[PDB]
Amino acid sequence: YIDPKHLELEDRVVAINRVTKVVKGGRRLRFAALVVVGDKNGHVGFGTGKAQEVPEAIRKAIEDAKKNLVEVPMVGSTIPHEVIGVFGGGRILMKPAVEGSGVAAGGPVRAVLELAGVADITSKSLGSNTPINVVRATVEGLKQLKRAEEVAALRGKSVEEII
Amino acid sequence: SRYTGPSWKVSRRLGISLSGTGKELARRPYKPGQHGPNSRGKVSEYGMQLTEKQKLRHMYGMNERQFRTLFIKASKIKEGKHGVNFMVLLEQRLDNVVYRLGLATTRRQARQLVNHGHITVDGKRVDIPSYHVEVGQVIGVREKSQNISTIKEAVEATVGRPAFVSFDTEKLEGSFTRLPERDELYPEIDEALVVEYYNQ
Amino acid sequence: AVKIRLKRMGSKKSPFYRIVVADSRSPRDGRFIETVGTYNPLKDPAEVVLKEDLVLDWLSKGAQPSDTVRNILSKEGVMKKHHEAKN
Amino acid sequence: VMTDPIADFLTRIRNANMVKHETLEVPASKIKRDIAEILKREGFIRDVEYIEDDKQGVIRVFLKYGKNEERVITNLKRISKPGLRAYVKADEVPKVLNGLGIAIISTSEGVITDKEARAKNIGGEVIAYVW
Amino acid sequence: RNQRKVYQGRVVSDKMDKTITVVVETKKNHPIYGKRMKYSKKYKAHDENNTAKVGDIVKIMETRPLSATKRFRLLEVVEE
Amino acid sequence: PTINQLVRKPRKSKVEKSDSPALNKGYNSFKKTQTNVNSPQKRGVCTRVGTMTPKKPNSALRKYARVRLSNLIEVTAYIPGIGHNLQEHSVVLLRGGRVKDLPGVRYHIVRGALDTAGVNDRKQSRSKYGTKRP
RNA sequence: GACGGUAUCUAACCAGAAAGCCACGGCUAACUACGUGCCAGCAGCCGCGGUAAUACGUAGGUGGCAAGCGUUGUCCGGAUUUAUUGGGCGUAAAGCGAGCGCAGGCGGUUUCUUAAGUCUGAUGUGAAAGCCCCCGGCUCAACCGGGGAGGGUCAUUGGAAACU
RNA sequence: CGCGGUGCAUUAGCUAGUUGGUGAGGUAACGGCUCACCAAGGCCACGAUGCAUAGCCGACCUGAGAGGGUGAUCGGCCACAC
Ligand SMILES: CN[C@@H]1[C@H](O)[C@H](NC)[C@H]2O[C@@]3(O)C(=O)C[C@@H](C)O[C@H]3O[C@@H]2[C@H]1O
Ligand SMILES: [K+]
Ligand SMILES: [K+]
Ligand SMILES: [K+]
Ligand SMILES: [K+]
Ligand SMILES: [K+]
Ligand SMILES: [K+]
Ligand SMILES: [K+]
Ligand SMILES: [Mg+2]
Ligand SMILES: [Mg+2]
Ligand SMILES: [Mg+2]
Ligand SMILES: [Mg+2]
Ligand SMILES: [Mg+2]
Ligand SMILES: [Mg+2]
Ligand SMILES: [Mg+2]
Ligand SMILES: [Mg+2]
Ligand SMILES: [Mg+2]
Ligand SMILES: [Mg+2]
Repeated sequence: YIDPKHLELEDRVVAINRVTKVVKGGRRLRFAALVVVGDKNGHVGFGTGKAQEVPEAIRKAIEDAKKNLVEVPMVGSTIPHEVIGVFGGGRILMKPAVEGSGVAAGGPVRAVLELAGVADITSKSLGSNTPINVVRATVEGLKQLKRAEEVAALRGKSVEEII
Repeated sequence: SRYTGPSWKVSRRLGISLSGTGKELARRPYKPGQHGPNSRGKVSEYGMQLTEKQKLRHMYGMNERQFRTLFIKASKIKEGKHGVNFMVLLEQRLDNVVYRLGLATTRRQARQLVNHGHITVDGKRVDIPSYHVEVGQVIGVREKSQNISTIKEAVEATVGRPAFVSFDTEKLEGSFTRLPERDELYPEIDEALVVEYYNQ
Repeated sequence: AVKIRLKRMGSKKSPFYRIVVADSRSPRDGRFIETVGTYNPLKDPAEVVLKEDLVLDWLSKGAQPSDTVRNILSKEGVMKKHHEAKN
Repeated sequence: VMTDPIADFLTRIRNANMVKHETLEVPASKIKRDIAEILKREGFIRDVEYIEDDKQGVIRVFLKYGKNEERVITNLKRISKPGLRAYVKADEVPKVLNGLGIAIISTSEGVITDKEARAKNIGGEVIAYVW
Repeated sequence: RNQRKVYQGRVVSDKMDKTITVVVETKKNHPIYGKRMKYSKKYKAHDENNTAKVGDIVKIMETRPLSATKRFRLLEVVEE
Repeated sequence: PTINQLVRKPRKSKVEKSDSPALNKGYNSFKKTQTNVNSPQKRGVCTRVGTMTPKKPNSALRKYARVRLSNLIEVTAYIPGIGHNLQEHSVVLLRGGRVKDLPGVRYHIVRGALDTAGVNDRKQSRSKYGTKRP
C-alpha cells in the first residue's frame, strides 16, 4: 500500500462517459469518470467515480485513484523489461525503449505511463480499447515488472551474476 | 517558400515568444482572431503535440518538408536524446548561427543576410540559409557588406550571446566553439513532444 | 576483342569515368569484365586511380586499351612496364 | 500419449509452483536432470535429489520461495516442441526478460544457459524460457 | 580434379534394362512455418549390368546425359 | 491449427474488391474484350440525366446521370454541386466515390472536365466543382 | 567545344514584376455571422438539412501545407481482419452424428555408434548501380565519386555432438 | 544438373519416340536429337496433366519485424521485330 500523503500527485482525466439508468419516468443520465493519478516519479494509480455532474464525478474518481496507488519499477527513463498486461478485453504490450525515443503508446496507456514517470517506452494495445480495461490491463503489466536487485535477492545471486 | 506574414500572431498561436523578448505576448496574450480573447475548449493531446512541433519550425522559419527531413537525420545520430540532437542541428543551421553571433536581431533578418549573400563561411561565400555549420567554422560578413547599418545596429544592440559561441566584434567573425547543450537552448520547448508527434 | 576502356558515370555535365576491362561488343555503360581504375577529367590535373597489376595482367593477355585509356596508362607508366615485360 | 516429457516436466513445476508446493517428483531423464541442475545453480529451485528405482529413476525437485513465500519462479515456457523444433544460431541466442530470466539451450557443448551459450559463441536447440 | 554430385538412395524400379530409378529422400524446412518436411527427389541411373534390385540402397554419381532422362551412374550397392 | 495443419493447408486471406469496379476495366475494340487497367477517371456519355430519391432517413431530389463508359460499362453517377449543364448524349468524366444516400450510385461526375461545366457562383472549395478563381 | 557566350563572376538599378489550395460537427489542428428551412445541397465513416444548422451556400476569422494544394485510382500500414512471429471454436463465426483404420504427423528409458537435421570455423562465390555505414566533391541539398558493410534455408572443406 | 520464386482438382490421370535398350545416322557436342529394330516403360495427391495468368532478376514501395505489394526509369539474362 502506497500512502497518498507525502506525494505530490497529479490528476489526468482519461475518459468521461455519460451513462444511463432507465427509469419509469424516462432516463437517469449520469457521468462516469476514469482518472489516472500519479507523482511522475514511479507511483501511479487510477480510479473511477460517478455523479450527476462532471466535476463531482471527477472528484470521486480522484479520491478513489489515490487510495489505489502502485509503484512501477523503472530503469532510467524506461521499464526494466517487456511485459504484457491482460485484463478482460484489454491486452497491452509494453517494451523498454532507447533513451529519448518518447512514449510510443496510444490511448489511455499514455496517461498511465506519463503520470508514472516513464518517458521512453514502446507499447501496443492488442485487445479491446475500452478505456477502463486498457488502463486496468496496463497496471496489470506494470505490477509484473521486476527489479534486478529483487530478482537477484530472491535467487540468491548478485545483480552481476543474474546479468 | 518563406513565411512573410505577421510575426506576432504566430507567437500568440504558440503561446511563446519566438523573438525571445516578449513584445508579441505583452498585449493580448491569446490566439489571433475574433475568438482569441474568450474561452475555448481544452486542446487535445494531438494539439499539444502539434503546437510543440510548430513552435520549433516557426522558431527557425523552416517549411515542414525540410523540418521533417532534418528530424529524420537527427534520428540517425546514435548517441544522445533524439529530441536534443534535433535541437542542436536546428541551431547549427547557418541561419541560426548568424542570428546567434549577433549579426542580425531577428532570424528573418539573419535569413535575409544569408540568402542575399552577405555572409561568408570559412572565408567563402555561402548563401544557403539551410547550410549546416560544423563546430569551429568561421561565419563572417562579406567585405563589401561589413558597413551596413543593419548589421552594425545588430552587432551593438545584442548585449548577450550563447556560451557556445565565439565572436569578434571587429572582424565580425564568430563560431560555435561546441554544440549547444539542451539547457542553453529554449527550455520552454518540450522536444519530447515533438519526437512523439513525428512518431505518429 | 577485350578492351580496357572508359565507362561514363557521374551526372549530366559532370562526367566521371571508371576504367574497366570489357568485351568490345558490350554497351558502354553495360556489361563489363572488371573495374581497373577511375578517371576524373574535371580536375585541372586529371585524377587517375589505377590497379596497375590488374591492368598489366590484362594487357599481357591481349586487352586493347582505348585511345584515351592508353594515354592514361602512359602517364602512370604502366605502358612502359608492359613494354619492358614484352622484352 | 505423452509426446513431450520435457514440457511435462516444465508444467509439473509450473503447476506445483502455482499452489506453492514444497516439493515435486518426475520420472527421470538425462535432459530433465540437466534442466533441474541449471534451475538449481541459477537460483530458481532450492535443491534436487535423485532416486534410483526399477523403471527409469525419479527426480525430486524442492521448490524455492522467498520471504512472504514470494515465488522465485514466475513461469516456464517450452520453446522447442515435437511439432515445431526451434533452433537459434549463436547470434540468435535469446535474452529472457532482458537477462532477469534464463533460456535453457541444448548445444554440442551440452545443455547450458543463454549466458553460457553466447559466451562460448554457440547456438543450439532452445529448450525452455525460465523467469 | 573437380567432383560431381553423389547421392544415396533406394531403388524403386528395375523393370527397364540397364537402368534403375532411385529415391534420395531429403528433408526440407517449410519456408513459412519452419517445420521439416519429407521430400522425395528420384533419379534415373544407368545400371551397367542390371545388378541393383528393387528395394536396394545404392549410391549414384552424376555424369553426362546417357538418355532422355538418365543423368546418373550407379556407383555402389550399399544394402540388399 | 497445429503446425502440421498449416503446412498441409496454409493460411489464406480474404481477397479485397474495388469500391469502383467500372474504373478497373478497359476495353479493346479489336479483340472486343475487357482489359484490366486501373484508371483514376473514365470518360463516358450521358445516356440519361435526371433526379433520384435518397434512402429513408434523407429526402431530396438527387441529380444523377446514367453514363455508358468508354469501356462499355453502364454506370450510375452523381452530379455534385448546385446546378449543372449536363444533358443526354453529353461527354462526362467520372471519378470514383459512392453516394451514401443513393444505393446504386458509385461514381461522381467531375466538374469542369469535358462537357461538364464548373459550378455557378462557387467561391469556396473551387478546385472541387471546377470553377476558376474569380 | 555540339553544349555556348552555357555555367559562373562582377557592377548598376528597383520592392519594385513573383501564391495559392484545402480544411475548421466528432474522428481532426482550426468558429462565428448572415442566407436557406428534409428544400437547395453536404458526406470518408458516424451523420447534417423539417424557419435561431460552428456539418448546406457566402463572408470574416482560423488551422494545415505551400509553388503547390486538393480529388480520384492503385499498393503497404493501421488489420492479431488467415495470427510462423501473432487469434480462435460450451452460449458470439467455428468440434465432422459416431466408430474402424491406409498413408502421413508425433511419440517412453538407456549404452555405444553415426551425423542427415542442428551448431560452428575457413575458403569460394552471392556483378555493377541501389538502400545502410564511413569518407570526399558539387556555395547547401538533391545529386555525384571513393572505401566498406549487408544480403544465401549457396557450395567445398575442417570441427562439435546435447537435442531430432 | 541440385535448389528457389504464380493461381485452380468445382482440373487425376497423363504419356506411345512416349520410358529404356541395341545399333545406325546426325551435331561443336552428350542425348530419342532422328531412325530401324527389341522391350515396355515413364510420370502422378511430395499435385502429373489441363486450365488461367505472367518475361525473370538486381531491385523499388510498405512494414517494428515476419511479411505483403510491385518488376517504370538504370544494369544483367531471356524472348520477339507485320
Ligand atoms: C401511484 N403513484 C405513482 C408512484 O408513486 C410511482 N412510484 C412507485 C411514482 O413514480 C414516479 O415518482 C417516478 O419515479 C416516475 C414517474 C413516471 O412517476 C412518478 O410518479 C409516480 C406516482 O405517480
Ligand atoms: K465536416
Ligand atoms: K498461431
Ligand atoms: K461430438
Ligand atoms: K549432425
Ligand atoms: K538409342
Ligand atoms: K512478357
Ligand atoms: K514470332
Ligand atoms: Mg471498483
Ligand atoms: Mg520546394
Ligand atoms: Mg584538363
Ligand atoms: Mg466542405
Ligand atoms: Mg478540434
Ligand atoms: Mg460549412
Ligand atoms: Mg496481417
Ligand atoms: Mg445461436
Ligand atoms: Mg455458434
Ligand atoms: Mg504489422
